[PDB]
Amino acid sequence: MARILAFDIGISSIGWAFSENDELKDCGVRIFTKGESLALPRRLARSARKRLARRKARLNHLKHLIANEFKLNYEDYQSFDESLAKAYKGSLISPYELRFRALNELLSKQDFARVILHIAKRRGYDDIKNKEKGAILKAIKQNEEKLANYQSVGEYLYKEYFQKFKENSKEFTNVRNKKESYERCIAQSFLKDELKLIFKKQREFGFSFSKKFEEEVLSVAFYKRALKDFSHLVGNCSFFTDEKRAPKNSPLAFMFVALTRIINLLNNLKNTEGILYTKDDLNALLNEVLKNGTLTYKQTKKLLGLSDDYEFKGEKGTYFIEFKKYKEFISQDDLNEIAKDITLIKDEIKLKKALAKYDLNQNQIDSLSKLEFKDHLNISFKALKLVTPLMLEGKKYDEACNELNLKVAINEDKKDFLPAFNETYYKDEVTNPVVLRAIKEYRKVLNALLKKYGKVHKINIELGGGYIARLVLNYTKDYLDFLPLSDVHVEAKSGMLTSALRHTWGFSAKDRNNHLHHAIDAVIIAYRQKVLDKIDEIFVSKPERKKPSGALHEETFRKEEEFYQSYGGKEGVLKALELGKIRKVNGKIVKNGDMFRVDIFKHKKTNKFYAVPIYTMDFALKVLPNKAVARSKKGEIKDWILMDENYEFCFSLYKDSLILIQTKDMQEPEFVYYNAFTSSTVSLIVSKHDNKFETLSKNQKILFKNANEKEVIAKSIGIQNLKVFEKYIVSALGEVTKAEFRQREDFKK
RNA sequence: GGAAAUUAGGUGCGCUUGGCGUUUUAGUCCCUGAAAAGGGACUAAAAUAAAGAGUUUGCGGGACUCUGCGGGGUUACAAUCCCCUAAAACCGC
DNA sequence: CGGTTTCTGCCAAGCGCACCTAATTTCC
DNA sequence: AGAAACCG
Repeated sequence: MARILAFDIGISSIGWAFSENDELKDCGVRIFTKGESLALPRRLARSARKRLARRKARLNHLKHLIANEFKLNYEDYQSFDESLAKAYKGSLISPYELRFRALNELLSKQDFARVILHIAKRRGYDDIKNKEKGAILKAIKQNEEKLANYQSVGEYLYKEYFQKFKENSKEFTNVRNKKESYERCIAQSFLKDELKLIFKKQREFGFSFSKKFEEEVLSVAFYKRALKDFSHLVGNCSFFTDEKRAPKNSPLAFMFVALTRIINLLNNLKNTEGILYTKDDLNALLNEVLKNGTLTYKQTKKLLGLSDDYEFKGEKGTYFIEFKKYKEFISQDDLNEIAKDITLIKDEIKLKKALAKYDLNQNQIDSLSKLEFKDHLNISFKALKLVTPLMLEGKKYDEACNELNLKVAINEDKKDFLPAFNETYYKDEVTNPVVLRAIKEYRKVLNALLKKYGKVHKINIELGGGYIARLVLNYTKDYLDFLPLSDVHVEAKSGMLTSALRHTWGFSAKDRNNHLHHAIDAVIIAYRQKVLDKIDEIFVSKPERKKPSGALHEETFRKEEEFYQSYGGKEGVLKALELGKIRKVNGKIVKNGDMFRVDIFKHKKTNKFYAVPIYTMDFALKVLPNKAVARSKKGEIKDWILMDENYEFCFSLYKDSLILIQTKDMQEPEFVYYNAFTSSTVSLIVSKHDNKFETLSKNQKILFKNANEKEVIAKSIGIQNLKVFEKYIVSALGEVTKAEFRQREDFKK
C-alpha cells in the first residue's frame, strides 16, 4: 500500500491521478468551465438598479414638495400611459432658458418647478476630494475655469452651448454629453450654488416660499447616502477567531505597532552589530513616538548612535498620521471602542449617535466625527490587551506570546472526507468566486476518489495562481485524515519540476491541444506505454449547467420594425411574442437571454423527436413552455407544435449534458456533450468529450465531419429523425451512467 | 512552510454616486419639396432587466428599506431544495 | 435541410473589506 | 459565449 493521489489544479480543469504500490490505478480530467470576474456583471446591474431607483424616489420627493408648496397637481409630473407628463406638454421653453431668466426676472411657479427638477435629475459629479486625473476630473476643472465668467451653470450652458451653432455649421452643438465624451461634466457643488442663487434672486423678484421649502428642496435634491455598514466584512483575530480584528487607528494598535518596530530594530542591531540596548533606550524611542505619532530615522540614530544605514528606506521609522488628529479631537476600552466606531461608521450622523453614548461633550463628538480612519491589524483588542503589557517591558512579540501561551488557531479534528471550504477558517480569506469554484471542484473530485478507493497515504498538488495551490495544500493538511506512514501527507510539487520531468518522460508534446494533458501532468505528479493506455481510457468529465438564473433578455432595446422582414410584419411580431421568440419589457422589444434548458419529447407513434426551448425569462415568469419548435419559411413564423398527449417527455437537456446520439448517416451511436439547441433549424451543437482530434474513429468522423486540431465540434444536427437520442450522466470522475427517467420539472408560482 | 509588523504596487469582492447609450411621448431649430411627405441637429420628460418582499411599531403610507444576471451545500446530476442573505427611520392615526 | 454568418451595453470617481506580489524587520 | 437569422 503506497497510495498516492495527485492533482493538477487549473483555473478551469482538475486533472487527477491515483497510484498504489507505484502502479497507476485510475485517471481523469474534470473540466468545470471554458471569464475571470463572475460576480462583476451582477454587481454592475445591481448598482445601476439602485442608483436609478433612488433617483426616481428623490425626484418623486421633489415633485411632492413642489405639488404641496406651489399648489400644483402631482400626477401632472408623472407619465400617463407611456405618454409625456401633462406639465411638459405643448410648446416648451427649455430649462436652460428658464435657468437664465431666473437671474433677471420672476419665474412662474410652473417654470420654477421644471427648473428644480432639471437641476435635480442630473446634479453633477460630487467632487469630494477637491494622482493622474481621468477624463471626468479634467472636464470638471476645465468647466470650472470657464464658469467664473458667468453667474450660474445654467447661464453658462444656455449662452455657450444651448442651440448654438458649431463652427461653419447648420447644426446645433450639444449641451448634454455625447458619444463617450465627458466634456460637459460640472461638479455638483456648482449646481447646488446655482439652485441656491436661483432661490435668492427669485426672492428679490417677489417669489415667496414657505419657511422650510428651500431647506427641504436643497437637502432632498442633494442627499447622498454614506457607505453601507460593512463591519461583517472585517476579518477575525488569528488568535481569538470569535473576535474582530483591531482597527489600525486605535491607541492599543498605535502602541503595538510602535513597540513592534522599535523592539525588532533594537534586536536587529544586536544580531548584526552586537549592541545590547537598555529598556530605557526603548522608552526613549517610544516617548518620541507618543509625543507626535512620529519618529524620524535621524532621531533614532541620534538617540543611540551614529548616522548609520539599517535595512531601511524613507524618512520615518514610525508614521501615524492619524495619531495627532485623534489626540487633538479628544477608560482605555472607550478609546479603543471609539476608534472602532470611527473606522466603521462612515455615516457621520450615525457616528455622532454612537459617540454620544460615551461621556464626551458636543465639541468632542463633532471633532471626533470628522476623522477618517481605515484599515485593521490581524489581531484583536482582546489579544492586544494581553501582549502589549509584556512588550512594554521590552519583550519581543514571540516571547510575549509564549509567556501567555497564545497559539494560532489550527484545526484539530480531521475527517475522512474533506469538509466544505466554507466551513474552515480559510474561508474569510477568499472572496473571489473563481478561486472558490476551483476549490469546490478540487473537493468534489477528491471526495469522489476517497468514496471510491478509500483512505490514502499522500496527496500531491502542483504549485505553479501559485498561492491557490499553497491554499489548497493547507486546506487539505489541516482538515483531511490519512492512513499512517509508519508506527507529512500533503506535498507540493514544483511547477518547474513538472515541465522538466514532462520532457524527461517524453510527454512534452503528447496532448497539448486537448483536455487530456491535465491528466498526464497529474500522473507525473503521482510519480510509459502503460500510462498512455490509462490516458486513452479517460472520459473527460463536465458538469451540466442547470442554473436557471441570468440575464432575462438582451440589453439592447429594439424597435419592432426591425423584425418585420424576418417575422412577417406586425402580425408576425405578435406571433413571435406569443411563442417566446422575443420579449417585450417596459414596452421595449428585446431578444431572449440564455436558453438554459431544452425539453425533448418523442411522438408516441412516429418516434420523431421534438424540442421545447426554455429561456431565463420563462423561469422568471414561472410558466413552463409547452410548444415544440417547428421550422418556418424565410419571412414567416410557422405554428409551433403543442406537446399534448400524443407526445412523450423524454428528458431535459442543459449545457454540457451528456447524450448518446446516432444520425441516419452513422452506423453506431456516439457519446457527445450537448452544447446548444438552434431553434431556427431545430438542431443540436455537440462536442467530443476530450476535444481530441487525432484519435477520431470512422464513425466519429462522420459526425464530426468538420473537426480540426483546435476543436472537435459538430453543428446543425437535426433532432427530428435521430436514430438514437438518449441522456446519460457523468460523475465527477468521468463514469458514464444511463439517465433513469425523471418526470418533467415544473416551475412553481 | 508558519506568526506579527512596515511601505509600495496589484487582484477580487462589496458599497456610494456620476455621465452616456437605448426605447418611448413630445418639443426647439434648420433643410428638401407645388403638395402630400420627408430628413438632420438639438432639448425636455418617462422607462432602463420580468417581478416580488419587509420589520422597527397596533395599523397604514412612500416623500422608507431590501431581494431580483454571484458563490457554497446537497447528488445516478446540480438545481427551482438548504445556506451566504436584512434592518432601522420617517409621516399619519 | 445544413452549413455559415451576424450580433451581443459602456465608462468614470471614490470609499470600504479580503487577499496577492515586491522589498524590509523580529521570532519558530 | 451563445442565440438565431441568414442562405442556398
